Amino acid sequence: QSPELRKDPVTNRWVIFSPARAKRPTDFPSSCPFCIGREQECAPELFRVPDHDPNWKLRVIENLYPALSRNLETQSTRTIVGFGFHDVVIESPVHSIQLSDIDPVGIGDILIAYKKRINQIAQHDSINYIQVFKNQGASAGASMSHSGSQMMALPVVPPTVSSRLDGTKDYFEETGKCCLCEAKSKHFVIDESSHFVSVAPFAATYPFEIWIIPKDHSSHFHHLDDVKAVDLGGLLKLMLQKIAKQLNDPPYNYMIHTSPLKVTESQLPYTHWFLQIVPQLSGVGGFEIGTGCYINPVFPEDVAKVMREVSLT
Amino acid sequence: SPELRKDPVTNRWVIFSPARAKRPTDFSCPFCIGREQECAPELFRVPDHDPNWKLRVIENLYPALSRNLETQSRTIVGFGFHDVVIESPVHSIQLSDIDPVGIGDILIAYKKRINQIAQHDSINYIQVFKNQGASAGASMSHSGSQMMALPVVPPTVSSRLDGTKDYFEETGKCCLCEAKSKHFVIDESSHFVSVAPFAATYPFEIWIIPKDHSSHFHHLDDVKAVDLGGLLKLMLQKIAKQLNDPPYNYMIHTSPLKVTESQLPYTHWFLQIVPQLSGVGGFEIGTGCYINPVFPEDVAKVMREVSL
Ligand SMILES: Nc1ncnc2c1ncn2[C@@H]1O[C@H](COP(=O)(O)OP(=O)(O)O[C@H]2O[C@H](CO)[C@@H](O)[C@H](O)[C@H]2O)[C@@H](O)[C@H]1O
Ligand SMILES: Nc1ncnc2c1ncn2[C@@H]1O[C@H](COP(=O)(O)OP(=O)(O)O[C@H]2O[C@H](CO)[C@@H](O)[C@H](O)[C@H]2O)[C@@H](O)[C@H]1O
Ligand SMILES: [Cl-]
Ligand SMILES: [Cl-]
Ligand SMILES: [Zn+2]
Ligand SMILES: [Zn+2]
Ligand SMILES: [Zn+2]
Ligand SMILES: [Zn+2]
Repeated sequence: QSPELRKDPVTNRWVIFSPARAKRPTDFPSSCPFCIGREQECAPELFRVPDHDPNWKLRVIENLYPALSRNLETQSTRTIVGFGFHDVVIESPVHSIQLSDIDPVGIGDILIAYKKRINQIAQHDSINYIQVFKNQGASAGASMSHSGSQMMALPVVPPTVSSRLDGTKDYFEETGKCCLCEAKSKHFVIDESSHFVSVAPFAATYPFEIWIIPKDHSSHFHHLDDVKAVDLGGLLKLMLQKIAKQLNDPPYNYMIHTSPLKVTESQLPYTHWFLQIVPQLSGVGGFEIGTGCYINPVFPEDVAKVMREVSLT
Repeated sequence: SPELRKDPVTNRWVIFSPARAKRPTDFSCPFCIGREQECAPELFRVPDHDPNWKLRVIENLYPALSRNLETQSRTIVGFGFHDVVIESPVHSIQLSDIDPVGIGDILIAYKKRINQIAQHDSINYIQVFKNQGASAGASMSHSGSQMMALPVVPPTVSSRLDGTKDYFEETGKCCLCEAKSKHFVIDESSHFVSVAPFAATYPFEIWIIPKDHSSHFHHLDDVKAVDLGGLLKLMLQKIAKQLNDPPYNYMIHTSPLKVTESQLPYTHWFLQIVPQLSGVGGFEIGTGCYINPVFPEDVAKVMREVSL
């Protein structure tokens, strides 16, 4: 098909769609420290679920090799000290269980644990943005094969958030509308649950990228409630299981995109959180490193069609 | 001990964190001489119209953007030029093995192609880049680089214009004119200086920066082409020795084709070299903020001491 450039407020950048790219030739542990019974081999615990239960289903712990130091906080008040929080979420007691294998309720409990930790961190005025994310598979950057995700509290609003705030503001000012409240008309619907919808994003950065989006206008992920957590957990699991089947269990990353902690009232109407899932299908080269512009070999129209047709029976 | 650093050129914070490097882990061809019929249409060669060619610039067979959608121009048509620069008649030679003169010819080719392209009002920015090695993204094992001409100025060019502008407004200075006092000098030639950038995105990243204030790469002349050739050869060879011949990417950062007069005083082209040492995860995809396990102070001391 013919190449196209697409833009979206959320990314606030163009992406190249070009399927002819896919047609080019080319010349080229049963336990771990995260496993139950081995807690003393981990950096300190923040909490577990159930609370203080020796028979835990998840734990939220400090990252033992953290990118940022929680002990540089008061100094945090072209260079700034490397203060922040880096935590790990152990999603299973069993090494061989993956996130998508967990049932909706349990996935919901992991989501509520994200929520609890965000709320702890947000008591610090030094923190401006909290990034939750998950790596599964070596080529998606994973170093622990055990099923886990991570949280990184930042003293600064990072560039995707600045970009999204600018793009979503411009769209609100031109149309009066939150672009994500209009996800069903602006993007390609795959599946829908009671409170969330998953779409293939119109101006998708990566092939088979998927966004899961609250249908209600909701600025902060941390505003998630128990009922919405189980509903999101089922939709997240479905999207992961449909990805696993259709694309032959590739590695993936997922990333919650949420509100800055100090979001202003005037930002609220066009600030709407979402969950981004990127199956790891290939790397980038010099074009992308040079420009910050990506090349996508699959149109989201085709992703949605295919992903709608996926049968998990 | 971890730290955040910013630079007007990236216009973004990067996180330096050396502890991160301690964590454990559980884990012939169609471009060769005479096979030109197996290639997309030639744009030119060097020497010009010589059957005994040294380099060729040709159309990309599987283009990201179509050179045939020009009149047609949340959506725009996928118009642009996607060109391949074949760097050798021979398959086993890699760019860094070429002599400074021959590397300069490649750099002069880039400039000639740039200037062909700048005759198109439809075009706003041209990205010259190279991939060497499968993990840096290569599909053709033959030595080659690429040119992507875009109808719009892309995110890093916008960030750079913004960040270099703010710095110029704050200081009256062009920040890359201050390279020797802002970054960590590794090597220097008659007209270029190579550095480990202060707020480098990637471990072992190196910039090659004209010492004269020069907004466009394509203003390169024959003398500077050879001078740059040798400094680029030198950095590529130092990387291969120090770092056990890793894959790499390099990227020319240059000015938009329609750069305004008032943007000139703070607009300064440079060549970025990124040895391919690590991948990203969800933090970088989520935020667009990177994590760099090696301070540029440390890269520069190591690279100064490499002997070939
Ligand atoms: N005993 C222990 N107790 C507590 N924590 C322990 C531990 N042993 C190991 N850890 C931590 O566990 C984490 C596991 O994380 P992942 O496997 O998701 O990817 P990682 O963060 O290594 O790297 C990927 O994700 C990061 C974040 O995006 C990228 O920067 C990087 O390039 C990519 O490879 C590591 O951060 C590690 O420090
Ligand atoms: N017979 C022929 N005639 C003309 N051209 C031919 C040809 N046969 C192959 N080609 C082209 O030659 C190029 C070889 O380029 P590279 O090895 O630098 O990486 P490639 O562009 O494949 O992908 C890497 O670079 C891009 C851009 O940075 C990333 O998007 C991508 O993920 C990464 O793998 C390809 O672009 C291909 O289209
Ligand atoms: Cl939140
Ligand atoms: Cl140029
Ligand atoms: Zn384990
Ligand atoms: Zn909304
Ligand atoms: Zn060859
Ligand atoms: Zn300058």
